[PDB]
Amino acid sequence: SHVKDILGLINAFNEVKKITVDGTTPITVAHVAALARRHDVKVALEAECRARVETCSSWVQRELQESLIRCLLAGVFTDELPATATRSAMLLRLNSFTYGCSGIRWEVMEALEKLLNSNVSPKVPLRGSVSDLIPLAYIAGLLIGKPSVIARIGDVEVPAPEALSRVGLRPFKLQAKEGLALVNGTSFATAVASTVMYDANVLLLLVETLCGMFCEVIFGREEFAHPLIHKVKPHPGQIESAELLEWLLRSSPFQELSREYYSIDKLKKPKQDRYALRSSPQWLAPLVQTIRDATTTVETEVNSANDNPIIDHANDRALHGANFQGSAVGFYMDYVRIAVAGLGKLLFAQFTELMIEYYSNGLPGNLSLGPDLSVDYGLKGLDIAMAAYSSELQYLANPVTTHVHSAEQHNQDINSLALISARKTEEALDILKLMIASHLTAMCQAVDLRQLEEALVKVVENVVSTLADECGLPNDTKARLLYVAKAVPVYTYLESPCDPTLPLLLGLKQSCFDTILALETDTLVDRLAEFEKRLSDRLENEMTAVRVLYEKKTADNNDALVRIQGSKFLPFYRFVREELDTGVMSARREQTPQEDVQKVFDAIADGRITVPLLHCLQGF
Amino acid sequence: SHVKDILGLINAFNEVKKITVDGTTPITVAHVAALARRHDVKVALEAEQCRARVETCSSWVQRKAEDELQESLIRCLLAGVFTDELPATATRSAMLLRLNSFTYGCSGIRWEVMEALEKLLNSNVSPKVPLRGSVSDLIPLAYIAGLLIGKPSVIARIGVEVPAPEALSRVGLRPFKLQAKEGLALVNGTSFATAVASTVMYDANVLLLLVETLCGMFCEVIFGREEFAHPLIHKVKPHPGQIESAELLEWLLRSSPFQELSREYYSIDKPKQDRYALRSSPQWLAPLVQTIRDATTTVETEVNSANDNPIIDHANDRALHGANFQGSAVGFYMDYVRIAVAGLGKLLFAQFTELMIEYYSNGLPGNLSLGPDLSVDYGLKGLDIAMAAYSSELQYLANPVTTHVHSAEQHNQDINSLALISARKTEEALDILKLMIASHLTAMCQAVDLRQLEEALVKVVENVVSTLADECGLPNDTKARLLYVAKAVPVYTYLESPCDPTLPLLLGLKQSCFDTILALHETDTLVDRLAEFEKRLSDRLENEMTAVRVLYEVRIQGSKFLPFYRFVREELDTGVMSARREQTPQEDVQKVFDAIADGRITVPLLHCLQGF
Amino acid sequence: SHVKDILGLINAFNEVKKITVDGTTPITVAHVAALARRHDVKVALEAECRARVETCSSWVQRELQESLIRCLLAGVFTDELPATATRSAMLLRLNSFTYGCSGIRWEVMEALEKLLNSNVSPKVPLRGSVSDLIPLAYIAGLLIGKPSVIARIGDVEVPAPEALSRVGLRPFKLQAKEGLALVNGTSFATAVASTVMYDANVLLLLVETLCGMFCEVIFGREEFAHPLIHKVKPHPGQIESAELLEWLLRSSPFQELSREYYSIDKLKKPKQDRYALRSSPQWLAPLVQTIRDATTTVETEVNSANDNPIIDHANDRALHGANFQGSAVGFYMDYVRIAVAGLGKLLFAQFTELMIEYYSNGLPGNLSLGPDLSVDYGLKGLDIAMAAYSSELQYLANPVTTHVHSAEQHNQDINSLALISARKTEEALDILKLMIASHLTAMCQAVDLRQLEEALVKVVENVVSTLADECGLPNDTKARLLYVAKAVPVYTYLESPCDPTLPLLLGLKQSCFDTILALETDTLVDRLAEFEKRLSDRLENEMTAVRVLYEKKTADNNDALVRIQGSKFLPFYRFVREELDTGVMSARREQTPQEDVQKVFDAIADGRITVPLLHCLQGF
Repeated sequence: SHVKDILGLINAFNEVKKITVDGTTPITVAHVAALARRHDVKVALEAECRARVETCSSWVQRELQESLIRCLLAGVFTDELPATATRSAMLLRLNSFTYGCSGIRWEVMEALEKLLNSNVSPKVPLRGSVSDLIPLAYIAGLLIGKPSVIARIGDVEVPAPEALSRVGLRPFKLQAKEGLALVNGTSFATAVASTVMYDANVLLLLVETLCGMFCEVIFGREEFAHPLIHKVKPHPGQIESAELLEWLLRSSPFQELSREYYSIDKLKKPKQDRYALRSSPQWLAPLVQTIRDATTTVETEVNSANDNPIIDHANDRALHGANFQGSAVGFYMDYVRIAVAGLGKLLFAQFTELMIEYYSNGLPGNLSLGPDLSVDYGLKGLDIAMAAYSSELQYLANPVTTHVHSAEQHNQDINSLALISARKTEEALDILKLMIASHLTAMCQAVDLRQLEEALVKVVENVVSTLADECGLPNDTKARLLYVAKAVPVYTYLESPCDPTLPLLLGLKQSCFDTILALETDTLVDRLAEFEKRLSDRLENEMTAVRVLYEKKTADNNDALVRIQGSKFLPFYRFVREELDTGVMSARREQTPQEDVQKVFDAIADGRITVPLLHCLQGF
Repeated sequence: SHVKDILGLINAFNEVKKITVDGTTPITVAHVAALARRHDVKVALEAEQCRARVETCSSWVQRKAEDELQESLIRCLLAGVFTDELPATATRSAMLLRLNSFTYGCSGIRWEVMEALEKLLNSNVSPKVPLRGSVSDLIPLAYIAGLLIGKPSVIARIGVEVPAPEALSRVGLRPFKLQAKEGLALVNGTSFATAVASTVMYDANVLLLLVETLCGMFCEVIFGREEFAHPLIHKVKPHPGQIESAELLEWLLRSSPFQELSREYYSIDKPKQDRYALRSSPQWLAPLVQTIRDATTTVETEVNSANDNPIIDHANDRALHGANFQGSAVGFYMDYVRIAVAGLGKLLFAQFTELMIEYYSNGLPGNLSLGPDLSVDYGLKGLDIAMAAYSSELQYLANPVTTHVHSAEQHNQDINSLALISARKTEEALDILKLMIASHLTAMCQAVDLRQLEEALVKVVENVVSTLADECGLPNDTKARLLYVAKAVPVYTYLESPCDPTLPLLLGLKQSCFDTILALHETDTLVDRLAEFEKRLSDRLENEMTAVRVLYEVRIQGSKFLPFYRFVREELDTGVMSARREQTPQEDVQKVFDAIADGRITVPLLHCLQGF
Repeated sequence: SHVKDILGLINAFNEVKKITVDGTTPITVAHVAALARRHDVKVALEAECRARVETCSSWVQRELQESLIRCLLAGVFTDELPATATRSAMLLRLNSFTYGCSGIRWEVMEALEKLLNSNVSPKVPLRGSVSDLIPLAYIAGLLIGKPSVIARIGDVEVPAPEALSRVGLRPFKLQAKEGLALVNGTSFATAVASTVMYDANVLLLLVETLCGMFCEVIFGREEFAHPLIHKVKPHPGQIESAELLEWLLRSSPFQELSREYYSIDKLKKPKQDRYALRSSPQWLAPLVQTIRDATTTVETEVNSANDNPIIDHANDRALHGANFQGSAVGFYMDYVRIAVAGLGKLLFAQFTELMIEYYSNGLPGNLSLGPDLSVDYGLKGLDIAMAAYSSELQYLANPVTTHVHSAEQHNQDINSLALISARKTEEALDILKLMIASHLTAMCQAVDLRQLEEALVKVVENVVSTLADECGLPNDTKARLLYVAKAVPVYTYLESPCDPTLPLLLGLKQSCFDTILALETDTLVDRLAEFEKRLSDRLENEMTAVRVLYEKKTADNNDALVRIQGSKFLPFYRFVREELDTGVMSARREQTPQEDVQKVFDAIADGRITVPLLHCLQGF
């Protein structure tokens, strides 16, 4: 299962300490992401590929180089490629050299290892590559000590020769082929593509998992994930996503509550869920497969000699080809961007269902707690932003590779545009992170609303029950009124529970007429009138008390039951509420939606979200 | 190799007689394309393997029913408009795919309805279906359902067009009275998106292989360097599509007589490396090969699925509510294939462009114009213009459809695949790709003729120069100089007027005549003999060049691309394009296009690839 | 003419000191751009519209507000809308209020004037608007003193209530409608659209003008701009662009040189220019019209009551409509982005012709000076970047408005996405600036190469002429050899002028054989052999001397003629060479292409480019 593969990626990202660069051991996208984001991760170039590097180097030894670099130092600082992308590119260039096909000196390779481990990188302009001569020229420029090339060292910026000075290096004098060997690669496109693919895997898994949380809060039917449905339409991504969702929803206490819900007023409630949940495995299927396949493609590029000419020293020839052509990466970046847009549309559709009372099976509009809805518009602002996020995301998913210009005196009459496409896919993922942050925040709001819903219904039942006993109502009467208290969605009358025009009192009045018809008439009416009168003394205060207690909440014996404790999604709710310090959104909570969603976004952006994710998936 | 897989696909398309429909034997895109396109291919629905579960399922549904609704669903969905139609090929494919879905025994449909679909398929009866209305395929599948229930508004083709109940009469059927779940089962599938996607994928595989193969023919005519396909280059950047396309190209170009001429060309006096359109072809092809092969597996998975809802698990006495009608696997992969097809078109455009430009074609004339009189021969300029038009529309088509999901059907379908719309656009892209391939192949046959004429003409110039050098009593020094010029100067740069003193032959000869004067410095008689040489050259040279060209109007005989050249020239009855060939470019390219469209191109393709 | 209108925009941008905000005087995109970019520009709210504001305010006076703001403070800091865009939005919101339709208090309007003039603005998240509730909530948040809202003051960041403190204001307590009045506008989309349109006008005019410079350096035929061609196909933008180009090219000394060029070897040279020049007015036509029309549309929005409800106090009603809908701006932002892409394609095509010897009519490949081309690849890096720039630009020009989602509980089932589209058009313009910077830099390189070309041909002629006299060659002989010296493109043999295999000696040898044939034979040959021998003693040194002098260059009597001094494009060449301190690019010039293009880019980005532009167009 891809779920296991992604879990393995997250684990490698967390666990790696040294990246072995040796011409045989594959570098994965997790390794690339770790080097870029975790500064304690070091490069280990192993001399035991030095033999093949030096043979190729020697073979080639059998002004022109600096002129190539000068020509290519032609970008403009408008914006730059981040240091994370630049260090990634440095790693990938070094790796390309390990296969003994480039002819660069071992000493240059050692210098790259040193600069990487000392956190030295050139500042590189964002644009200029059709895929990565111009950006790679800035790395070549640092190595040869060009004064115009500025280098960061940690977070301190100096001219290139001073940067080499601080790590005990002196400017290289380039030998035959070395200039070309340094600039003639796919390092930048593939670097950005590597962290893109790492993020795509993590966020894909997060979205899949959160489909389960959506099911729990929306009162879905977990049947959509039944293995027979998917065995019979066996797209690998469809079988695997459904398999995860089936396990996530097995023995869920929210699914038990969902079953109870649909047994009440069965005829009046939807027989199937809407597509955003029911069709999630079918939808996820291509998206899973695209992201997994693109991960294999990008990693093949990471672990390639992307250079020209290719030296076959064993057979005494230089081979003229085009391993500098970033097309594998570029086409796959276009596909993944379309898949990310598809994940965004899934999230948007789910979020939309959640905000609308007609589609949320009992939840309040905008997930507004109220009770006073005139001064609580709940998550409306987040709902508007989700439309803005999806709209821009769908726009971004148009292809880049369809815009190939005939370039460089018509020499490059096909060119990959891989870096440009990878940059766009990264931008799409930024928006997907925003959409996931909002979706999870809304679902935690929904958890609270469902838990509160149950406690409020219990209060109404207790009030109806005890008042019926007090007023001396018949069994037939008590049975009917308690059914109304159980069946009427509490959020439809929470604003003013005793309002005779709102659904609770409307339901009670229907049942009161029905009990009169079914059955001392004059005394019955008097007792029903006293029931109604006492209901408006007691009910609202008791509903208020239970809600205030919930809002003000370590649980004790007075606190409302919290079904979340029995749910596999506990790690997510607890992470967002306890660890990030948030609470039910309402007019009484000072913090803005920005403040709450910002905390969730930050945790997704910096990888802290993987902790609750890994907790949730334990035992799968 | 994917190469062997595609060859397997072509062979299946050609050789299949009966499509077995049995619930276990996979139906491939070649099978779907063969049913659609070849009318001798019949459906064989096999009771022995699947009727038993079909029957148990439909009985289960009846049991639950016992413990007009269907017609009203069909009526509501007869909601298309004839503006344009889904073609009979797509509709018959849809009927096959719906029938196949039913074999898994999850649908609750009666076996007798399945027999009717087999009967209609084998008698060439299909409803007329509006093009548009599906978000993926209720509306278009309703027309199949409307035929089966004899809706008079549904028009049916037979082979002749009549209303549905009359169409049923002619195959000995009566209108069905739908049982519980049958109305839904008939309309609740991915059959039309997947049908169009199936022929799309068959065509994509064939056209991919054709493009890869023609990259080798391009190398031969453009004077490329075949080392770009060396296995070590691709071993060290091991994308499977890159390794496999290069493997084919190395084999195609090994022992090429054109590559021999190429090597000789770069030995006199010129680019050190080929431009990208050839040198970078394996790298370019890599993701395109991989996208088309992967999308073929996805489409075939859909063909062989129970795309329906609810899914009946009769064995455990329950109906499962899901969304197997969602065509997202197909829709997304149609978006990717369209981008890959645009990538194929861009490769062809780049190659064709190089071929038309004298600066980039290594000796060929601009527009591949034979002339000699270029003022009345613009050669293939019209085709060159069209290729830009083709690529431009193609790049536009490759924008995604799946990014345009609306919240549909009372917001119930808040995600939908749009797979049929996407398949239709990929089909349109492939139409354009066929046009581009036909033009490219036509141009390369022209280029073969021009290369073979070139070799013969250079020999005539050498023969003329040599013999006149003897006749005029020129020194050996002089003779060797003049002969080097006759070999070095690209003949197409002076063919228009060989003795024009401002064109490159005489310019080179005049240079050499001065060098010979300096080197040998009886001077007056030497000058007299050089003047007489120039005089006799303008009496004789053009005449003998004309004679050899008129005779023309060996090298390809040793090329792996012989089958293609012979197909286009001999079998399709064409010739080198010129002012003396009455047939328009349209007439020649139409023949090539027609052979691509109807699959006749696969014969020289398979010949070419024999023993690979 | 649109040329006059754009000149008027640039002049207003430069000249404005106070922006009158009074409900009658139009605010133009130049005023909006000036406020944003020039801090000495102040807002002047005139009390003599205060009467209508207060009447509307009073009419409305006949908790709910802060709850709206709280709900909308829902963006995430991922990136932000720049202070320039935020201050622009503040101006546009203030302007909307002046029409007396909003019901906001005059005091709130005074507060906005004060914050603008004191350089106070909230930090605003980039995304969230479908067009501008969420971003406008940050301005509303500053005004009401929300602690979570951070404000910049100059370049110093503090919480909102402290920001109000420093400008002598206290948090507002919002009255009826004021919350909605503040957030219910198109201010952000229209702000970004205003500076987009200002830049689009300036850069359009710059591109049109530079088509004339391209003609001069490429040896074009100015006939393409003849007024009859355009009178007969009378698209307004076509007539007006051709009219500019005709005037720019009238009495040009480069066009005189071009005429001489095509009189030599007439038969062998193209009879017409390629489309990048010849078709420029036809191409520019729609682009001109789109940018001008979109300027009118955006300015109408700037000068509108974009708010709801609209108060008709005169007739005692509040009118319910949708003036908050940014569709006019959004659709036009899509069109302008397509037009900007079209300008980019024009530049790319021109740049491509310039770099290729087969298309540049005598100029060297990559505009490489050499003479040693093995170590001078000239502008190749810039040529590659231009392909990268165009490719991304064409991708950006896909539409945003085609991605309308049904938003906000399906209430906003159509929405403009105007801010998103405007942001994309701004990004497209960033790339257009990069492409213009490169194009102008290449054309200055080309100016130098043409001036040098003329001086080198003069040297060859002088050497041939005097050596012919020295060696005692016949008139027939001297006449022929001087024709060769005049006709052979010097850049085809500059690498090694006496190389017998290169075009100069090839031409001389052809003519020597021709003179022998046309005409003491043995003495003639001896003199021709001595000519050739002396040519290889003298020629290269004299060509070198003239070139070195040019490179090392206030002109004196030894210096080569500089035709640029007589050209209307002098202001551009002089700006780039003298004012920005650059020179002919070559292996002997230390500065990288980055360094040279960076200077030009900076001048375009900050508006300094308008000075040479206005000089060039003086008298049109």
